[PDB]
Amino acid sequence: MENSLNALSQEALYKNWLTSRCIGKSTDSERTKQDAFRSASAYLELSKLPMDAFEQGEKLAEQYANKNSQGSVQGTYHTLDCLSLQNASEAETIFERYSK
Amino acid sequence: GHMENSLNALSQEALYKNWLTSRCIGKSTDSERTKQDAFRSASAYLELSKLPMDAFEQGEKLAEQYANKNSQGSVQGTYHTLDCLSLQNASEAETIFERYSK
Repeated sequence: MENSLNALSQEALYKNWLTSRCIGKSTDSERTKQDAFRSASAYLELSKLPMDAFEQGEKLAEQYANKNSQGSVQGTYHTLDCLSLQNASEAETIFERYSK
Repeated sequence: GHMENSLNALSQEALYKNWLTSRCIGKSTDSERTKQDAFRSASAYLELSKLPMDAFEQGEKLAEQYANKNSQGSVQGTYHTLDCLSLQNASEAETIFERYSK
């Protein structure tokens, strides 16, 4: 696990941290929330980014947790909102600001 | 409409990987609400995929096995969220994708 995590780029660790945080902040389930948050903590430990990437990323993760996208078909799409952080330009611009 | 407008610029591979992760989240969670959310999400990605259905029957297997991976972290508890996100960078996800695109 330590092995697979060490294979990830810094951009991937960050995106995974963002998605994980968003899942935890959106989910109804305390079980799932603490799974999501434990998972976010694992990515965070390996990041070489400074703390402000994560203070700014947390607000983005929360904004995506609350986006409440509606699709054709009634119901929540939080999983989709949270996964969109894998490829969202807002996530990439915070990452770019703090990585070089 | 706007959701698909928003997914239409995503690559076929990124659509497939998000479907995988979404299925994996749904299968691993013990909350029926999180499960239905994840499954509804998965279907949105499915809708824009041009892959044959064999890619999704093979991918479902992969997703359920990642949902049952049960990695242990340095803290006590499940890491299903991390196991499902690992499908975004898994060799297997990419090779299955390639096998059914061309």
